[PDB]
Amino acid sequence: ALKDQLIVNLLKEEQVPQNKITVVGVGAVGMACAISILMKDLADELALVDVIEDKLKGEMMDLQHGSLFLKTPKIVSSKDYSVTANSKLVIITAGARQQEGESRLNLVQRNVNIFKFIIPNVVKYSPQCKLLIVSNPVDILTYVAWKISGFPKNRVIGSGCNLDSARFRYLMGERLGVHPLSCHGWVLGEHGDSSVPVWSGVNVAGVSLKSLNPQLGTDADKEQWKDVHKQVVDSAYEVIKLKGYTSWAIGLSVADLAESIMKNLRRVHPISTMIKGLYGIKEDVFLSVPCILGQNGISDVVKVTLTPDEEARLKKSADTLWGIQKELQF
Amino acid sequence: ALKDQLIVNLLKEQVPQNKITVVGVGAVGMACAISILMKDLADELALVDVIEDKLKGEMMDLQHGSLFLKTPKIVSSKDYSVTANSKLVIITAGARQQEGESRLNLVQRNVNIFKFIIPNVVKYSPQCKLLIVSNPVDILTYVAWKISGFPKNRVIGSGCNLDSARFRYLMGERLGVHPLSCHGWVLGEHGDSSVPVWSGVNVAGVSLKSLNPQLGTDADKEQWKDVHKQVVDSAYEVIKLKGYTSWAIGLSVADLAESIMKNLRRVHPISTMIKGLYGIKEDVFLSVPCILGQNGISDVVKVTLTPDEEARLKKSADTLWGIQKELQF
Amino acid sequence: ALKDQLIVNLLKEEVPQNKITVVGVGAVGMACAISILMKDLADELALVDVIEDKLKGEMMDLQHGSLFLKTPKIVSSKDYSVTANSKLVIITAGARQQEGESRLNLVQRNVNIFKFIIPNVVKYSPQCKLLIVSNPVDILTYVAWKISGFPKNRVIGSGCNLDSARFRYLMGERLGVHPLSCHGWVLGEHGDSSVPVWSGVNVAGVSLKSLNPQLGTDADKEQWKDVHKQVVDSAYEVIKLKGYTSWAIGLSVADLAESIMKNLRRVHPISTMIKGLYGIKEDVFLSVPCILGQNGISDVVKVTLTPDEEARLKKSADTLWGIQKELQF
Amino acid sequence: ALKDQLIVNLLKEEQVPQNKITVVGVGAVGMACAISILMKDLADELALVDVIEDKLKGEMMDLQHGSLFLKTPKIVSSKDYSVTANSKLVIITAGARQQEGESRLNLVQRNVNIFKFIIPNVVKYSPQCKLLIVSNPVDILTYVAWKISGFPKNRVIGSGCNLDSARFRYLMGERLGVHPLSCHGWVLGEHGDSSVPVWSGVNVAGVSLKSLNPQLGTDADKEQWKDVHKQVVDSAYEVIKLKGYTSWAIGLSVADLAESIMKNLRRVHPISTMIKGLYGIKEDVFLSVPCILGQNGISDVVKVTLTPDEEARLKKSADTLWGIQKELQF
Ligand SMILES: Cc1nc2ccc(NC(=O)CCNC(=O)CCCc3ccc(CC(C(=O)O)C(=O)O)cc3)cc2s1
Ligand SMILES: Cc1nc2ccc(NC(=O)CCNC(=O)CCCc3ccc(CC(C(=O)O)C(=O)O)cc3)cc2s1
Ligand SMILES: Cc1nc2ccc(NC(=O)CCNC(=O)CCCc3ccc(CC(C(=O)O)C(=O)O)cc3)cc2s1
Ligand SMILES: Cc1nc2ccc(NC(=O)CCNC(=O)CCCc3ccc(CC(C(=O)O)C(=O)O)cc3)cc2s1
Repeated sequence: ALKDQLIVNLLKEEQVPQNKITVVGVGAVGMACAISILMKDLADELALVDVIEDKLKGEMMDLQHGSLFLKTPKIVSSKDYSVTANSKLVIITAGARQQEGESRLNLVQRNVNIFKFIIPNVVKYSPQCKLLIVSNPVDILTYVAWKISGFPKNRVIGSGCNLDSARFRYLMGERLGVHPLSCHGWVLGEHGDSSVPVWSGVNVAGVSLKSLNPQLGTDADKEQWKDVHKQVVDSAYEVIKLKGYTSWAIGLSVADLAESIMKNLRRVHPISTMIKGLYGIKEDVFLSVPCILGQNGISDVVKVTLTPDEEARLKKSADTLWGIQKELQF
Repeated sequence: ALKDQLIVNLLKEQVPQNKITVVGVGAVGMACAISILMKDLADELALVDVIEDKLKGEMMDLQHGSLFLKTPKIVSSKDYSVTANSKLVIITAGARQQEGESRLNLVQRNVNIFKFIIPNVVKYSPQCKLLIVSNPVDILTYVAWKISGFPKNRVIGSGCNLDSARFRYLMGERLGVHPLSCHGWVLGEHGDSSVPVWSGVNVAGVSLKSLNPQLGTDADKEQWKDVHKQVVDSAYEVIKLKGYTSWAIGLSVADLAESIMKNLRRVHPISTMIKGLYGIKEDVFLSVPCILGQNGISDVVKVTLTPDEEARLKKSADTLWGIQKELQF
Repeated sequence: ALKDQLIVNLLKEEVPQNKITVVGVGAVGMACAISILMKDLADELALVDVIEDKLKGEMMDLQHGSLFLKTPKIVSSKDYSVTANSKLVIITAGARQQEGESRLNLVQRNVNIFKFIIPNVVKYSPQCKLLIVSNPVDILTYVAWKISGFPKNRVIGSGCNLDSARFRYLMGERLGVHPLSCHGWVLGEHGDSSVPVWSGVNVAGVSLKSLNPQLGTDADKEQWKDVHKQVVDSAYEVIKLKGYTSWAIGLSVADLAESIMKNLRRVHPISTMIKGLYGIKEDVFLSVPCILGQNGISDVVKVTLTPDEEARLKKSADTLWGIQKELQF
Repeated sequence: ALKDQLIVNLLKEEQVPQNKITVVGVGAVGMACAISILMKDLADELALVDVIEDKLKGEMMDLQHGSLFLKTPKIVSSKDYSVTANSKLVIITAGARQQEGESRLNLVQRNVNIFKFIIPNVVKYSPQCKLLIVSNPVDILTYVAWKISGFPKNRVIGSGCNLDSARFRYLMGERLGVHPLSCHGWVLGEHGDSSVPVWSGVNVAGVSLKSLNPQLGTDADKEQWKDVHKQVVDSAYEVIKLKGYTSWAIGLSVADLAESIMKNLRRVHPISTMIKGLYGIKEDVFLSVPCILGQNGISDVVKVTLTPDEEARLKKSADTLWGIQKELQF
């Protein structure tokens, strides 16, 4: 055999991966997550799962052909969740997505039914993984993943407002002529229409914009900064309208969260977690607050001091989600 | 204004220094784009297409990921003025082959498109290299060269960089070695007439043909020729499963973009003019190993081919030359 | 020749596009060099020093790692012709402080050395950005500005970029949060008179001073003032233990190089002329938050300092102008 | 406390790192290894060990102060090996180094005695690690570390000729005007004076340079390519003469090996391993041959086809190392 003439084998060695990530769903979002994760060298094995077998195999092969240009030496796929065994991180991107001009909340029942199949299968093969929920409505679906999985809450994370905040900082940076990395500001609450821009924390170099413009973000704002948050809220709708769907920004947002988890960075991200206790919330509502994210998922939450107006808006985001969540059966 | 309360401007207009343009925002163009962005190759990225909503949507979606990137300006337009001062312009526009359709069947459609795109590209970017991805890529690199009037060093086809990456992937799987450490060259047409250079296939400098002189022949007990067949068939297998290909070509193009933008002078199997070599007397473009840097292809490696390998490469050349005789400018 | 048997040359090429020069191959210069190489910032790296053996050895040692890098030309000489066409020239030459010695004590030794260095740099790269790292950095940025004849945007001092990084590290350790998510600014002189801006210290936009009004004062139960004291004493503590500092300043300088080379327009606390701010009427350079990109410092952020914070800064200011006004060169 | 006003803890912090690397020795080589590893984002924790307390703490602090610019969230150090617990990779750079005009082989008794202390303490706290030997003479010290550790031979790796080959490829590329990445050539055998340039394997794009110039590497060679190997052999001595020591190139070479190990790449490197049973060698000689390197260390060896002269030179390298190795007591 040519291989045995060339190479003396010293070790048989089932190569059990140490930094494996699974992406469930090979729609545009799943594949954007996949490419971003591959190009950030976060995983030693990447597994893809879907129910459409030709599509799944083709995406896998397409990725495999780029292996020379990557540093992820095993890429695998199957409809069978055994392919997902030993994942540190499992990212769920499966489900229906909103039409142009349709709320994410309109997807809830269809994606809950899907999660009733997906989540136990994931947990069966990787009982100690962190789950990262991307599917919409992400705050509710993170609650549902949590209830279905039986995992402790630190290990069930929603991608939440990591992207809304990235969008906010992009638009802020465009207005100011400063890189988004140096423009700070937080969008919290629902990943959707009722998200809350925290005007009180918006700053560059520690200089609060609200101290320079007391009306910042209100109707009375002469520069109408509220329209920056409106743009954040409308972003998905606009991109859907233009291109049909969104993919690249969310892929990058998800890869950013995967990086904090896989590298134990303990950076702070606005992501969906259980907020029972804070700002007077008594039910098991999940929504985005700033969380410390690392190898054990969400270990700590930053307590933002919200103005009465910001707290009011966040109470209302919380109310909207509990309004849908409450009726659920699964 | 708030901006002026916060920031004192101290300085008056700069050219981007490391700009890349991608023409075409299909799956291939956008895969090139995301790969280039994630490799930090450019200080400005421009996208061009003819479908305006789709173009704006793609631009916006990349823009929204700016926090996670180091490319501070992403722009798009149907108008080529947006591409001004590019160092590299990557062309991914055109028709794509159906299942069972040869890339060579795309030539008249993509030539007509190139007659528009190429003069508009070169107009605004005096320092650019032209990297052609659209198919048939060897023929279209010749077409881009003829229309642009650029010198040959500046007009590069993505060629067999991807075919060779595929070959090395498949070889790696057979041998249990990373593709980076598995060496082997697929030359000629990026298509059905490509040529696997068995004489050069090696790990750690050890020629696999020296261990098995039957390597890659019908007598080969391990049928290594099927690795090359899988290379030839790979686009059509992926097309059949997924409907198109994107990720691997995107990564292959970003690999070439890296060598050009960083002046690396790595060797790649990419489409260039081969008149003068292997008894080829006409202006045929096809893949040979080329040294690629900031001025494009500055040098060509003269691969010593066996008589059979050389005849296969000349057959690829003849096929491509035949199609070139169909071209009308 | 073997080269010509293997390779056919297409053209005789021109000048690098992303060249960086490091002046000084002491521990700081080489830490800047390796960090720059590992961040893929330059297509050419040039080293200059006056100790020829040491210079050649450092260059060779870097060259020997080229396989693992993507910087295709690494060069060195005592002669500044080697620095031609640099985009960025980083000056790390000069005396460094012994244990217990003040940075201000270095001033006449390093001013003398800059009288030789700066005109030679400007002769070969008249369009470069100058990044001054030698100490006292605020005064030596002034000196390089005056000698070079460059506009102020192109003469930048590393300033408090490192001090702020140290602050964010110490803050991170106290809070159990990555420094990337812990925000706070140390401004003014890169030395004992630096100013911690307590009003701006925050995580996720939540002001630490709002939670603890006495933050940074003597009444502070947790003595956060000690964090700024540790920042001030950092270089001295490290010098006492190891004899010098290198890694952190090297990384800090590479971070600034990254913003400049990739035109990122991030905000950094670096030395620039602050005449017109905080009741400063003279040509003083010290650290404020600056937007840094391909033309150097284009913009300054106006930090709203408390009366005590501003007093501390106008004191940092006065300390530096005392010396600066009387320099002869 | 302020931390508790700011942050609500949700999870009891049982932190155990997943991708920890330890560097023993904070000399120039050790610290070059460290900064290179930090800048390649290979580890979630970096531990340093030495016996000089102040120098150790200074180096650790200096790295820590750059944390903002890195993605390695915990950097620690101690004279005590408890600090190294749970390492996946431990890199040994400790020991005497050669003076100008002294052979690496002359360091053997000093560094064997040091290894008798270091190696048992490393394996005490990191039972899962790969051991990467950098100290000299590296080939013999890999053998020694193997015998002392009780590890299987796949997990005890010498940095070997990974550097000599990188030097060879740099000089080659300089001559041809090609990036070293595309200039292929192998230097095998001792990391030292008896190393063997494999001229028969030297190629660009699969084109043998020896087929073009049959005299390649011999004295009759008009272009004197043998001088390239001579420069490889003399590299350390030349740089030591000029600069006092070497650091950057070995640091990058070690980080290259660490990347293949930590990311399970299965790339081929010329590194120190047992060669008993190849080329007629009958004793437990360790030297560099091309090896496949991954998460379990060296799993496979490539059998290079050498010319009779190349093979004789390799056999001679083995004989030289055995001549020193057979006298060792530990
Ligand atoms: C039993 C079963 N098992 C499986 C297994 C796999 C699959 N496979 C799929 O379902 C793949 C197709 N589905 C998608 O890709 C949905 C993507 C959702 C999405 C879209 C956009 C954004 C970001 C966006 C916004 O928030 O709207 C913004 O803000 O930009 C976030 C999330 C189906 C089943 S059924
Ligand atoms: C006047 C005008 N100006 C414009 C400007 C823009 C556009 N825009 C588009 O045309 C966008 C849509 N077109 C595509 O995306 C074509 C991609 C071609 C492709 C596909 C696959 C592979 C690799 C593959 C293989 O070789 O088959 C393998 O080997 O995997 C290579 C190349 C149209 C016009 S019209
Ligand atoms: C006519 C002539 N031309 C030349 C050309 C070259 C040279 N070459 C050298 O002088 C090389 C040796 N010199 C050094 O390396 C000086 C390092 C300065 C330093 C040290 C520490 C920190 C950071 C530190 C802090 O800021 O204090 C902290 O905060 O950690 C910053 C800066 C001499 C001459 S003479
Ligand atoms: C009981 C004890 N425990 C400890 C623990 C720590 C320490 N600490 C130190 O010993 C620190 C100082 N020692 C060094 O740093 C030695 C570096 C060796 C080196 C130098 C150069 C090259 C590459 C080079 C070439 O091969 O020569 C080329 O080819 O370029 C390779 C290897 C002492 C003790 S004692």
